[PDB]
Amino acid sequence: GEARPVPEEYLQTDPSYGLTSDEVLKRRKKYGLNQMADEKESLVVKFVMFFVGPIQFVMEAAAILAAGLSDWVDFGVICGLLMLNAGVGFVQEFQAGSIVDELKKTLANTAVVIRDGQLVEIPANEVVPGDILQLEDGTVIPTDGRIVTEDCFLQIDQSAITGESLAVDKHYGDQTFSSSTVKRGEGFMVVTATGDNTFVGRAAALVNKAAGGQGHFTEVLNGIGIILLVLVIATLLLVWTACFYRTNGIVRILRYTLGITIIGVPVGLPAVVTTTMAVGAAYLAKKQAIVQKLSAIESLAGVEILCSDKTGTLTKNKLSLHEPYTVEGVSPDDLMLTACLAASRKKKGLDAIDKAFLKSLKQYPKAKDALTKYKVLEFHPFDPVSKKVTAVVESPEGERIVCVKGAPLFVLKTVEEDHPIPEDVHENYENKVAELASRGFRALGVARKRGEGHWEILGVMPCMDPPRDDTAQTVSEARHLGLRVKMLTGDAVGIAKETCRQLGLGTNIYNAERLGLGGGGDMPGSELADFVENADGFAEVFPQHKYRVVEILQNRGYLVAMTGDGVNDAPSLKKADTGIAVEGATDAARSAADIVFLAPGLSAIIDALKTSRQIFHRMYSYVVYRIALSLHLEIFLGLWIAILDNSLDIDLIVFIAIFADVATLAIAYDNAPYSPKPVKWNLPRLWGMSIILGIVLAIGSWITLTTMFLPKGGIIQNFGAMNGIMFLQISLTENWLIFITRAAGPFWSSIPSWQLAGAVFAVDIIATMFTLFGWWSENWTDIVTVVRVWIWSIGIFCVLGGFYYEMSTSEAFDRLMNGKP
Amino acid sequence: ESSDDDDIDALIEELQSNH
Repeated sequence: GEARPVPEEYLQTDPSYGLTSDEVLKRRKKYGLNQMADEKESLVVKFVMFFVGPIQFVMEAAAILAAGLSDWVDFGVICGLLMLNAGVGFVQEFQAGSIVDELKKTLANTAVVIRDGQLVEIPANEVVPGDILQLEDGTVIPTDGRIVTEDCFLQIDQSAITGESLAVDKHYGDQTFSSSTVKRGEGFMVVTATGDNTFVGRAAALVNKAAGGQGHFTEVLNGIGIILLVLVIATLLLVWTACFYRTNGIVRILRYTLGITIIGVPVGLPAVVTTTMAVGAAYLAKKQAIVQKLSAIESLAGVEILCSDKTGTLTKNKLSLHEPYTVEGVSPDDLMLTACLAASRKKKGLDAIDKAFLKSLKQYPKAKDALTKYKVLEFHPFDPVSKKVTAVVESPEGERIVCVKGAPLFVLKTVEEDHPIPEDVHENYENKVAELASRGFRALGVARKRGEGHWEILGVMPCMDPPRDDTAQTVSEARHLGLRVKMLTGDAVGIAKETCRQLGLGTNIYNAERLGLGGGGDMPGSELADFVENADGFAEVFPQHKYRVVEILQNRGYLVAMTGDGVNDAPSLKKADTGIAVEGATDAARSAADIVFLAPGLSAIIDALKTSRQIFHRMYSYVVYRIALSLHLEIFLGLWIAILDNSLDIDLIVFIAIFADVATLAIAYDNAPYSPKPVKWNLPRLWGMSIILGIVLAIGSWITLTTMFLPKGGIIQNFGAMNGIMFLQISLTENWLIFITRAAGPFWSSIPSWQLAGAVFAVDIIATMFTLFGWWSENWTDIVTVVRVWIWSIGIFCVLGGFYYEMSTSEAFDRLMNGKP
Repeated sequence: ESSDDDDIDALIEELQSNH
């Protein structure tokens, strides 16, 4: 993070001669190339990484167990499931990264340097510290440096770094940054850093540092998987105690252990969750939002703070004019016209100010129509000393008119030096200039003169970063969704405050450096966290301060999304639970942002929020379903093995797992309603609901089983096989539990989608054929027995519906499970 | 000199096309 400072001994390069080729070679050897390390991981390593997870290790162990026990169907199914999961995830993330590699545009970099006393164009990678680089109009600065031309005035656009869409004026001795564009002026700069040492270089270093960090979704999933593994180990301990106490054979013990491990560990949990997230990602891409990391979709569901860059994300990147102040008797059309005649008329080489004036002319038809009729005679461009552009023009009536556009105070002084202004006009002028400066507007005073007449001052033209047309409707819609919008920016406190006031945001914008985000503030940690939490934004924010604010907000338990465009933001994009790169973001920021917007503006964050909440609803429904599944079958089979030393046939257990997984894969397309409030994993409530549902299912299955021990068959009528019947009843109730967990209230309230209903019905049909034809069962079963099983399963399903309704709507149950009273 | 480099009205229309 600390830039290795190039000693000043190496920077005293004579500008008239530059560096020598031998010196170039030495410095290249000592400091390497001017190219950041572009480490991007490997595809095979990533495909392998998909298998590296807590649940995936337990399934690898289970597959090894199946291979050892010669149950090749078990091993083959487990490996097929694992490869399907990894393939789905890898394919989705490859599709996502293809877009990132697609919108890449930055290339054709060539720096013009003084070497051996001659100007030579070299590739941007060959520049070395101490070099003398030529800065021209439009030159993209490749390396950080310090200007060395004494009588030099540069205007350099640093929006890519500090967010400022406004060309910073740079003089002799001022620092320049890589990737900044020289909007005006000519000069020479001595290089001071290269590669990773550059400001952009250090930003990319922080990006590649945070790129190895895990996401909140993954930690929640890992916790669920670890608790399920703990429950499985408890059930295996019970089973093994029971089996030992019967002097049971090792082979029988290992077969039961394989059966319990296959079911109690959620094989398809990562797969179905990733598939739901991938379908949601495709929906977003249709909504013009491209998700890089699927986990970010979950994070964007529970995100409660959206930290947005001011410039390029919340605002536009054009120095747009606002309502002009006019002196009495001066029409706004007249002031627009006069400001325009004091502008360059050449299509090439237009300044930002003149460009904004010309663009605002659309709203002033009289000025537009009058501009063409005036013939420009002489034009004196922006002189930094007098700080005013001047234009001597000839009117269609033959009158010569001098127009001036400069600083409000300089133009006021120019007018005063010719004739005295009324005091009232002077005070109103200065008061409005002060208001505009406080509001952060870059005011531009305007004046004219007709023939030999006196100077007429016309007024002031504000010039600020305009809010994007679709931002207020997207900063109010986000707030309607329980989301708190906080601005972060490098612009001055005043400019950020005015932009917030114009966006409707809060005005409590604090200078980030002064509040201590840099670590130098005496404020205690908890007080700093509270200030960060309640502050309405931060101004003069360096990349490290963005990272610090995001880190503090995350440490307070908030899921934080963040938006930005420059590499400077990228550390906060990757650090935030949901890094959002807006249109026009740099390749580094895009590679750091978890979601990349492909259309201009910040309008696609509300559809992203809704779709993320729908995805979370589907994922939560599936997770509750599967935890209930695991607890149900763990309890049932563990007690069955402990009590009667017998368990459901291993093939039927494998098929139960396959059926549950494949039926749930269709949850990804379910029409889950969106939550109105930001949604979090209420894990204690989730686990309580799943435990109760599992106990109810276990009781139902145990009643069904114990009906078959009677000498007449009980549930069996005429004839039937116990293993097949238990398989059928288990499959039916387990499948139908999904219709229960997916509903926000009574299970009939949300009509099931046709994809999920058809999948569940098909699995029920296939289980029914399995039982009827006795596949991997002792014997066929009578059809009336199957009908009885179906009726019993329907009853258990209604019981589960009552239980889930009561538990879900119960605040008291939630309090009880969460420890509260 | 770059003198015959004009017709800004075209530029006027071109610039605010984002409307």
